[PDB]
Amino acid sequence: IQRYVRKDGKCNVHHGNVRAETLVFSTHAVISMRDGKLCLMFRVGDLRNSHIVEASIRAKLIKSKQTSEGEFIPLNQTDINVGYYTGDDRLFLVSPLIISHEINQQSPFWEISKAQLPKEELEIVVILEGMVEATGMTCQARSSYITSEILWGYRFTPVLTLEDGFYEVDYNSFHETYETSTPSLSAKELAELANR
Amino acid sequence: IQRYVRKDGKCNVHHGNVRAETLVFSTHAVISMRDGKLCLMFRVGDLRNSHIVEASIRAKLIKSKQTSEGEFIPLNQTDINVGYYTGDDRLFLVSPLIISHEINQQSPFWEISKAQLPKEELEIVVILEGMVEATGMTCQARSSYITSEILWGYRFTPVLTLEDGFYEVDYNSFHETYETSTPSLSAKELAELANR
Amino acid sequence: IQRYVRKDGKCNVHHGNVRAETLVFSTHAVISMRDGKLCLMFRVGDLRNSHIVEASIRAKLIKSKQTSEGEFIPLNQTDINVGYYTGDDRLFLVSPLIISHEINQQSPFWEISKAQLPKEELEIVVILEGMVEATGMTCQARSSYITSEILWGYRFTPVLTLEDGFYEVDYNSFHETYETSTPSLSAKELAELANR
Amino acid sequence: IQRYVRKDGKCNVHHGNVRAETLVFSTHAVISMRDGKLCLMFRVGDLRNSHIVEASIRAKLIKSKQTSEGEFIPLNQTDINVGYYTGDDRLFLVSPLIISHEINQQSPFWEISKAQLPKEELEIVVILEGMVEATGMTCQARSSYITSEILWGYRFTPVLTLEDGFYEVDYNSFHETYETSTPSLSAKELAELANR
Ligand SMILES: [Ba+2]
Repeated sequence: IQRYVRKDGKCNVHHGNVRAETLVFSTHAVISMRDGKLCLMFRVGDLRNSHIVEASIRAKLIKSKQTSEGEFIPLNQTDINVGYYTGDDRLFLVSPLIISHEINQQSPFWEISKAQLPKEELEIVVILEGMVEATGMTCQARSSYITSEILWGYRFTPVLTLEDGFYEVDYNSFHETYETSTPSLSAKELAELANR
Repeated sequence: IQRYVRKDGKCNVHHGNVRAETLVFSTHAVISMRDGKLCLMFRVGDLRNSHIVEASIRAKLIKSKQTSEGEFIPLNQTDINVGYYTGDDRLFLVSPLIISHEINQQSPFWEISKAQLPKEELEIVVILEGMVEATGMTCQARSSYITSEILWGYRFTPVLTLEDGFYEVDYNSFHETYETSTPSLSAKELAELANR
Repeated sequence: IQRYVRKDGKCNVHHGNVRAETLVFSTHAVISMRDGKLCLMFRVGDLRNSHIVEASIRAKLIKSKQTSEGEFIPLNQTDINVGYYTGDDRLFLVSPLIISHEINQQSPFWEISKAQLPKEELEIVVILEGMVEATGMTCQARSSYITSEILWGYRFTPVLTLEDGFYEVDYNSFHETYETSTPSLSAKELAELANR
Repeated sequence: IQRYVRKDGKCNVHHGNVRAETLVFSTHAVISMRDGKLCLMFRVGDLRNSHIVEASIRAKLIKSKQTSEGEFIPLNQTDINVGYYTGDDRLFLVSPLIISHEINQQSPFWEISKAQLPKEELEIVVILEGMVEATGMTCQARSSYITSEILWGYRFTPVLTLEDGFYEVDYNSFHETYETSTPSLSAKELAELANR
């Protein structure tokens, strides 16, 4: 077994790195099953020449809404769960990671099917926050996924390969995704159906 | 659909901004229903020429009290829930936001009606904390709402409009509020009544 | 009603302050009832000439212990709950505050009576952490309470008084405490007794 | 009773310290019972000549996996619970500490027995994060434990001794461990067995 991180803390990625260049999120996001739960996932990249300490990820849902009392909220924000409750939003970014938001009863996508999706008017803001080790300072990097940019029933291509006691990232594959069998029911719908 | 945040992370607000000037909270706060829950809301502004990273909001209730054992606490503090449990207190401040505190059993306003309000001796301290991107440093901004400054049964006027592929903020409307039909019972009272 | 914090964020404490000097905890800590719950409380002071942003408080229990399997832990640490779950450990330090730890089933003092106390071999480490506004940097301040320094059945004297539209702190009273009727049973004991 | 931390905040460790040198984790990690729960523990050292403020610890499990739907995740990460929920991951590092992760239903080691262990292909990444008081800046220190480096049924040797009103650390013992009677069943197995 070849290690990912060595005893002294130095990682075994990007052979001959030196741990501005900017961080990248995948251009699209995907939705598909993982151990029987429907998930939304987007890929967040790393920085080729330094770690990001106290790194964390969050997401906001931007969607205008009307409260049952007629109050209309343009571009309302609501937090999307991507690990906050278990500290899985506290990232160890040393290679591109697939962030996953399980679509459960408390997710805003709970009632959105595949057909329902391209009709909805919404945007997901993805915000990475950490301290650039080398730089000393607090960075923030943002990106955005609009409806048309969320691909139902796809999955992210892997980019990680072990080569000669070092792990290397084929950054070409970063944004690439492939298709997989995926039900077109809504999370909610899937849940009711399984519940009988 | 015109985006709020572009793929590269640059927002589409305040056409031709350059992302000291000071942040502003609304002068008053309002109380009114949102999807059948009574809420207290105050508006928190943004900074016209920079983001605030790791931005977060909290509120303290200042009200002198007497413990059942006679211990009198002058200006006692207790935390007001404004998203802490779900990370909705972690703000993405790129335009004035309405912060909302749902008045539930664990809120201090649970037993305060409309008539009861102007009688109570209390103050809400609102504290924004984040890192000014441009400046590098940790800022804090504070404000305060006393009883007379909490308007029962009102709502905040919207200030957000889409113009020419950019969203613009009519800062005149920032502090302005309007009236809406709102029961004058206390949260607690409303709850009991609905519970039968 | 005279405000504690003004609309522009400036507080109304310490008339003519300018918002190194060091922060002070009370020399002793006290234990006594608050709304029918037994509490341990110590007082944490403020800094006369600046705020402390992102201020937070925590406490550690240092007590050597033996695991049921004979493993002996010298000076074992375990966290004492002082608001962590509700964000009441996130302080708004603009005048000396009484920090309170409710002694419940999950507290380490759950089974410690008044008589039992002076026999136990333990220490409470109190750690304040925040960013000194003026200084720019992250401070930490520590103190410690050993058994003999925890006064059962006392309460903290108030130090806060309103004078001429400003609130002033009689720093003489800071460490002073007085006595109050307080049962000498353990929290656990009190609980069982009330439970019948 | 000789104190660990003095009233003024100065600790009573490392007689004549001055509160780069690098922090050290133990070379191995151990698994063994503590009050009837099976735990995984590794030791994290302190820094001989300065405190680490806002110090915190986290751990990641790196293990490649296949989702029930065939999606294969190379070097998947998942957070290991080491105090996050109760703030026991917020460390008071003034002498080497044994960090403990209780192996419960939500731990990834729930179904891993002693025999099962050396077969599994996994790695634990341990990440300390804090602010070096003297330095002003945010540090991160990392280490790693692979299967062969996790010793089933051992415990950490104590290194802490009281000498002349000061506590001293025999840094020789730091990495040393000894054996203890320890069941070779999996946590899960132990649980089922006790549940009847
Ligand atoms: Ba920080």
